[PDB]
Amino acid sequence: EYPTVSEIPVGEVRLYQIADGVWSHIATQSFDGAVYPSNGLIVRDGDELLLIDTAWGAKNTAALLAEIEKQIGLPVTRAVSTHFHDDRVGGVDVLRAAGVATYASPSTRRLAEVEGNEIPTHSLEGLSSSGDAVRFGPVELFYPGAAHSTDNLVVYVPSASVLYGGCAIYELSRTSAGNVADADLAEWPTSIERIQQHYPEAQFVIPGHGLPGGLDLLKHTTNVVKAHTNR
Ligand SMILES: O=C(O)c1nccn1C1CCC1
Ligand SMILES: [Zn+2]
Ligand SMILES: [Zn+2]
Ligand SMILES: [Zn+2]
Repeated sequence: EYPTVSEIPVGEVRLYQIADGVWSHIATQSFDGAVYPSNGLIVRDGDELLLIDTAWGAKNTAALLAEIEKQIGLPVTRAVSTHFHDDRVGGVDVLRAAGVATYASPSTRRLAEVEGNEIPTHSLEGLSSSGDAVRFGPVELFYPGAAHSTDNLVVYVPSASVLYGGCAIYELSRTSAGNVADADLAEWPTSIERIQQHYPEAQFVIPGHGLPGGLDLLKHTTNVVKAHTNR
């Protein structure tokens, strides 16, 4: 089964193989008095690995690299952070020191610098307008518009029909909004509609935090965001 928040100690990282050459990575972090799970993605790219998002902190991200070496044994050569918050760029310095080329959109890099978060080194061009898509090796990167943050990207793995929604997509067990301080609530449903229209074939949808599902996670997130909008 998919590992849940209460069975991962803070500091440990679990890997979940979704398909040949596609994994999620799952870590936990304590925030504001609670413990949260957090997901990212690993995609095999020939003899190398592409990493999507850190494991939420330098300590977790070091453990992430250790678990990848243990369970996969291929080198992580590039990493993409899907927005500027610490569950996505926290650990970029660890990755850079290990020889990983770290990437984010110019928007994410700008917002990380303002916030004082770690800044991925390389820039992802071609993603500044809502609906923009670019290929990045074995994945497609998609900017759906502002949602959880103004810079959030989603990631699609065509070989496996895996859609990583990042923090713009909520797991089912989350029925209230949570951290929307940086969100565009007015645009978030429209941005989710763009995801649906661009990846209607997705079979395996991974939220930023918690259990994967199908495309029903998009409807779920829209429902939850609209309820927050109305209260
Ligand atoms: O909503 C998120 O994407 C997130 N990431 C880290 C922490 N959070 C919030 C705060 C309650 C869940
Ligand atoms: Zn965030
Ligand atoms: Zn998050
Ligand atoms: Zn729901």
